[PDB]
Amino acid sequence: MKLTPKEQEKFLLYYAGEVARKRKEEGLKLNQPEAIAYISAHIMDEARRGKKTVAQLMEECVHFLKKDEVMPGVGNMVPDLGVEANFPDGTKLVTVNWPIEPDDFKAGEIKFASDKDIELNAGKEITELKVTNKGPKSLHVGSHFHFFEANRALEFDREKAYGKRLDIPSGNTLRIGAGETKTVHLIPIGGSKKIIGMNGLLNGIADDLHKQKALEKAKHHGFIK
Amino acid sequence: MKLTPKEQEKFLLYYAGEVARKRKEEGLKLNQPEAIAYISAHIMDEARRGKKTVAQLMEECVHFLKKDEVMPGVGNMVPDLGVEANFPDGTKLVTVNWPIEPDDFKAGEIKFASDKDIELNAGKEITELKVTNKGPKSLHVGSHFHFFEANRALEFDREKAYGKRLDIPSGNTLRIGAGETKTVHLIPIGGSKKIIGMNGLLNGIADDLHKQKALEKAKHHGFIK
Amino acid sequence: MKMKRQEYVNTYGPTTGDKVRLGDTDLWAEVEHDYTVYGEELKFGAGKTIREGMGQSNSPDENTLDLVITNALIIDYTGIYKADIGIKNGKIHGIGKAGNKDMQDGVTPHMVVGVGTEALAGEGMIITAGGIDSHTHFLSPQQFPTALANGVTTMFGGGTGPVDGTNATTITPGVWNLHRMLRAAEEYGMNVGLLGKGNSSSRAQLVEQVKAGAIGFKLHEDWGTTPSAIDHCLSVADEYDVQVCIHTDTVNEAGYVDDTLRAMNGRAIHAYHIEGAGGGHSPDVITMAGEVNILPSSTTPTIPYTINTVAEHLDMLMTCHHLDKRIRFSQSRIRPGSIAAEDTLHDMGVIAMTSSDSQAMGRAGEVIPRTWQTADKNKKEFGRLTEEKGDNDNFRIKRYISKYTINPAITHGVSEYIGSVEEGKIADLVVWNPAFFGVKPKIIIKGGMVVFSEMGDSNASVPTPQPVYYREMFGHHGKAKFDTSITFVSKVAYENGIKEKLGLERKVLPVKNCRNVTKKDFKFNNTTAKITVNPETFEVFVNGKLCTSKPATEVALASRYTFF
Amino acid sequence: MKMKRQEYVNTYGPTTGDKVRLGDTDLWAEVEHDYTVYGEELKFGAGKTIREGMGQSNSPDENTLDLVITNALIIDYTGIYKADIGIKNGKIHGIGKAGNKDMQDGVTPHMVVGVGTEALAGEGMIITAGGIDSHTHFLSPQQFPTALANGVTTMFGGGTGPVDGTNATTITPGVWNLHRMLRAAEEYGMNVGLLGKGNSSSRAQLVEQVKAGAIGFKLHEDWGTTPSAIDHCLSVADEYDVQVCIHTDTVNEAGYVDDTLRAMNGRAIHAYHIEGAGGGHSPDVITMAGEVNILPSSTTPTIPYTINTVAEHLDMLMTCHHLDKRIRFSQSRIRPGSIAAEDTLHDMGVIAMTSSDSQAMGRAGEVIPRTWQTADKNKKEFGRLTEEKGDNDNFRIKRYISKYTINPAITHGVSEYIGSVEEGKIADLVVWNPAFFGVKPKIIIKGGMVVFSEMGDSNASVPTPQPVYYREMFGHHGKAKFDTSITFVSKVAYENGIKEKLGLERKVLPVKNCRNVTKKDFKFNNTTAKITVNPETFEVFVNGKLCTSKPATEVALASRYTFF
Ligand SMILES: [Fe+3]
Ligand SMILES: [Fe+3]
Ligand SMILES: [Fe+3]
Ligand SMILES: [Fe+3]
Repeated sequence: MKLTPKEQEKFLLYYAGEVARKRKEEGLKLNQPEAIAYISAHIMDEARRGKKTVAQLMEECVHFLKKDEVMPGVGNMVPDLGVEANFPDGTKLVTVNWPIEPDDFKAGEIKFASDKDIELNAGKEITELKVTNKGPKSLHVGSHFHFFEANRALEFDREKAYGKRLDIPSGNTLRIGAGETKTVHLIPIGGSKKIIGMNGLLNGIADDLHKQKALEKAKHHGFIK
Repeated sequence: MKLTPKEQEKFLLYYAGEVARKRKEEGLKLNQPEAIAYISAHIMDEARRGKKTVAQLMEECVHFLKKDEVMPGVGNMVPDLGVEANFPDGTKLVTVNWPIEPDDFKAGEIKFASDKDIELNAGKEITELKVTNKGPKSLHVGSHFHFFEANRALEFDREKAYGKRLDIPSGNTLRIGAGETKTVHLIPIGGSKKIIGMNGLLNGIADDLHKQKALEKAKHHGFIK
Repeated sequence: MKMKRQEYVNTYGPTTGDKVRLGDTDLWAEVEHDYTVYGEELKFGAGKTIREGMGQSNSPDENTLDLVITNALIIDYTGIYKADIGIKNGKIHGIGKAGNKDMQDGVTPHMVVGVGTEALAGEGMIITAGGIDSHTHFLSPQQFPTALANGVTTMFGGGTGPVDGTNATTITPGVWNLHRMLRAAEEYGMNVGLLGKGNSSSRAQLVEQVKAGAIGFKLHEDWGTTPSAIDHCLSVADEYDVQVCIHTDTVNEAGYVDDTLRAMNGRAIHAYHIEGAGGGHSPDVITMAGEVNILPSSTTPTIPYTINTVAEHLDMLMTCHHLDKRIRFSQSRIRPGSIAAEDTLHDMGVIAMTSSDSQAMGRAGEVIPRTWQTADKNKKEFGRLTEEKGDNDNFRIKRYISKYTINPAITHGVSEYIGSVEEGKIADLVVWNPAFFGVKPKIIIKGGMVVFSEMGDSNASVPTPQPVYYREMFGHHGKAKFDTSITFVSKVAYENGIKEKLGLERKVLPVKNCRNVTKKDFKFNNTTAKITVNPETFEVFVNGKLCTSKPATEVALASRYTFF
Repeated sequence: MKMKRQEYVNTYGPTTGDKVRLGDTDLWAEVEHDYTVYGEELKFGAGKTIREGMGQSNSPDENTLDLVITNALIIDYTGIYKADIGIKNGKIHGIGKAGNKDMQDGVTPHMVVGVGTEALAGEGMIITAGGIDSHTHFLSPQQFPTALANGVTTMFGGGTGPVDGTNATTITPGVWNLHRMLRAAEEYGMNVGLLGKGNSSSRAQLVEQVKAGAIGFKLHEDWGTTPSAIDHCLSVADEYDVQVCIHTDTVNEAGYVDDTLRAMNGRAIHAYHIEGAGGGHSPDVITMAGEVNILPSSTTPTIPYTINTVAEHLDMLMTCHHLDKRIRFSQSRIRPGSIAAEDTLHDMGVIAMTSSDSQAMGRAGEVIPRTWQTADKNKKEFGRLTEEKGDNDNFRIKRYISKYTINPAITHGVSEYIGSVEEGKIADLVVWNPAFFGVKPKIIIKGGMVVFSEMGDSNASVPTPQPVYYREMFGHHGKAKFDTSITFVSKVAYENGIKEKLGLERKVLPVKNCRNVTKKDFKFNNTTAKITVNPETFEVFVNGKLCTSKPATEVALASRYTFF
């Protein structure tokens, strides 16, 4: 047979699916592991039959188990499911979003203190700036990137972006499509404003003293036209 | 799924139960491991259905397999069976005494040399003693405990129990219920009679020389009233 | 900029005032404080915060973290709050706001995210200390993965394996057996500490054991827990700063409960299975829990009290102790009273610890679920505690978490190293998804490394595909296990080079401050009372008021999560 | 029982809400919190609290303190509160409530008063961290007793003795001189750290010095503070994690202040005598104080600004620099403007440190008095800070204490060891009687031992009879001085066994985290502004507003306390 350790795992998953199928036939509402195994075995079966595409299965398995076919809170507990199976074209990952239909019960439910918005970067002075991606390809700029050092494809008053970053949620990026014009909101960088790295236009504190040198480097490197 | 190593074990047990069920349906007499797995899978099924109590199942599974449903000697080989299963109130241990009905065949059968009783503690001088548990709670005293040092709740002529133990099988205990009166049979302790520990009334050889000192310690500590 | 509350919570997890349901229980944890600066939160990923010269510093720092657990919701006796956790040199380096002071505001000074920092996203996860199971019977090495898979990182107890003495008692007896087991311990990821045979009326035999590496002594009635044995054992434990654990004289042979308490003489002692189903003076062993010197714990099978607890026991006792089938009952009248009281006593903070009694009248991977099942049961019967301040169960949560984390650590003299999420302590932590809190952990960190976690298909294109099951990680292997695991010993053994002498490669640390720990020393479970048992009805009374609870028909963290 | 407020205060010192006048100044310290349990306070004496089995424990503990400072009023950047201070192994073991958990309520767990504990009554005393003088000229070993007698326990600087180079600059130049001085340091009780000659346009000569043990470099105009020298020095400092100190180009030979600032390139540098009388770019050196990378200190002769400050300087400059009597003035117009502004800038938190410039245009035993004289002067001139919360000067106090304690420690990379009254730090503490706060200390503790104190007649029946004068204590003598004193070195030197190689018996510790300290890193003195000087009027402007102060006619902590 030459069974690989991954094939040995899949037998357990498939058997768990078979036990879950038996319990559903008995008329029992399936729990979290039973529901996952029941859907996984279906995906594994369809892949062996090699008549359905990954795209077909991803669509077919949404709400494969209905809210009343499982115990309460099971659907919320499993917002997505992933199962690798061998198709005629090889092993492919089948990703299902909402495999089990959810209900009103939620284990690990977060209840908010208020519905009021969170004021991020509170008290920082906002700078409105018109930016144009004059380049042939779209680009994104992260929340903590030194805006002044952004791709030379971006056209804006760089002097006004010196020592500033985007007033957007931490970890988010702003997209500027090829040819697109946007009004960005910039706020001054936190802490000491010791900008080291990125495009190396500054590599030091973003103070008034370093500014002329930084603008000259930006012009020399093609950021300022 | 987040399968724990204990859940992985239960799948094997359950599959073994399913194979055993198949073989019984084929009309085969089940062997020792098949019989155990067949009963185990039943217990696991009923627990999932969560309609029966542990008490109900323990009763229901006695002679679950009949002598003619298993190979000879199988019942005697399995005098008791234990299986942990998840119930609506959590994992509980299901203990079955005589799960498989026994027959005339016995593997590992012990045939006695004679049916005559074994004379334990032969030739040791028996001392009859009236004891009363004047305490509010029942108590037991082991075969090799220095009787003289027993719970002060016990009322008896302690002098007569000095350097003696119960003439009962080794490892057995004698019960004296709250308020109960009994006639005990005491025999002198074996070996050197070097009594070290228990209530520390003696801590040395139980000779005539140590006796007065021991009786004074017993009185002082409240054993002798 | 203004961020919608739902969007904030999805991105960074809950903030100050938000309430989190623990698993499928009715227990709500409220975020007491958030140590972040809104807009400066750390997020890992492409185009995210933790990047060169941005959230990740380019300035070298002596406090560059080895690992950062971003946006964690800490649940500990110290508090239920939101913070970034920083690990360095396998210890909790800092708790607060991590990042780059060069580009960010309000960064905790010793929480530098740099080139050498690894990222772990804790946003929306609950981080707790690794559990300590003070009642381990070293019967099977297979208990260890089961324990880790249930959030337990430290195991105190004793044994030799599947022999009658271990089947019954938490004892590794004598020099040779202690040496053998301490050497066997090298194999595992679990932190260990071994107990010797405390049942002796001679000094020499007890001393030999402490010098052989024992962290303490177990006094078990199977070896005779007599008043002479109790006094001798405690006398040696007092001399050598080690703990004493006790399973009392069930059959009242040498005396009643008061006679045992008298023998102890106000000395520190750990009373295993205080309720008495697993053993001890019948029917009044529970009465010991009221005493200040008594450090009491509960074993898993009796907590929570269910409709099947009594039935299961009246047979589970017969398999463990190997009793005649002629024996039917006494336990049928005695047991309901104590088992019911036990749950209430836990809620009252009278019983300070929860443990397992593993394969010896108790379950290895059940300490954590069963603690929360009891907390939930009590919340459902007796409502939200009067002690609470707000629309939350924070005080009750802190009371229950202490039972398997900090309180066992205090009892065994390891509170300085492990037991809680505090700066300076060893990084033995568990990451939980709130929907699975108390039942199924995500990641187990030991000594700043991941040692065990839930993992999907090994061939798979991502770590999520089925079958997802618990597997050993790098921290549990090679020579890295010697760096992440601790073998606790007595000070005498430690100071006399037991590590070198036995050629132990694991971290060897001494147990210290065992003798002067009373009920007052515990966290959230310092309650002392006059506990009395009616010898006719078997009812438990706390200061003359009946102490009882109703049996559960169903429990949380069970049926929804498990296949079998 | 009810105790009269006056009686409580006499017995235990002030409690929560009480205000203490600092010396004869108009500064009031308010007790923010009291860590005691009323009725459980520790008192030493016949029939008092600290006695066998009472306040002093009979139960052994791993945390038995070596010294207990009972009922201390801590004044530190960390807060102004009332607590017991526990010393163990020459470190601050704990701060809170000390005593015996066996007999007392609310005892801090790691603050055990036991058989091995010594008692020091701090009731009614102010306890502060030992001061750090970061501008020492190692000109005379006689500076050390003068410094200790004024609450200074650590000295950073340089010198070779009374040669012209040391008379001018805080420089111990080259390998041989550094080795010689580090070995000379063994004699003293004072913690030391030496600075090498930074004035080099060649790498090799700078590196040699760091490897020889230097904690940093001093750039001084007398050896040429050119932009080339500024760049080369900082480049090596950045590589070796050491601090740089600067006395700028007074005569603007190679460039103006902006040219020097440009040469620095936003790199961390300690700008000595920022006002400019002691030296630096005339008349705009003070303009540097506004910059984030500039860590600014002030030297004693200009603080506080008095009616005799300018007159004293227009001659003190001629004796130090050895100038012709033909030179009369420029300093008469330039100096009032900057000296006046300097005081205001201190109050604003713009100048972060105070230092001496010891026997090189500044006084050795004046750092502490002069800091409080300035605090007092500004409180009298600009009123109680708007930053204050209540009828106290706590914020201003915290701002001023940070100038000679924590902020110099942060600047020189020793903040992890010394600088503040915090758990885990070395026990370098000063005990003050409130009537003498800031002018005359009572006891100087270094490494948990008393090293220097005010002491009466050696023959006398008690330690109080006259003449009471400052004397060296046991901690300053024999081999105990090697246990209580630290010689700070670079990491490179430390890691390469400088201690062993030079046969130093003293505690040798490396300076670390010097390069990434900006203004943001300081405590209570993080203020940045646009500082400008009119080149015609010499007036100082803070963000376009005039920055000035009036000269004092009399100062606090002076005339009432000193004979001469
Ligand atoms: Fe037990
Ligand atoms: Fe046990
Ligand atoms: Fe100077
Ligand atoms: Fe100087």
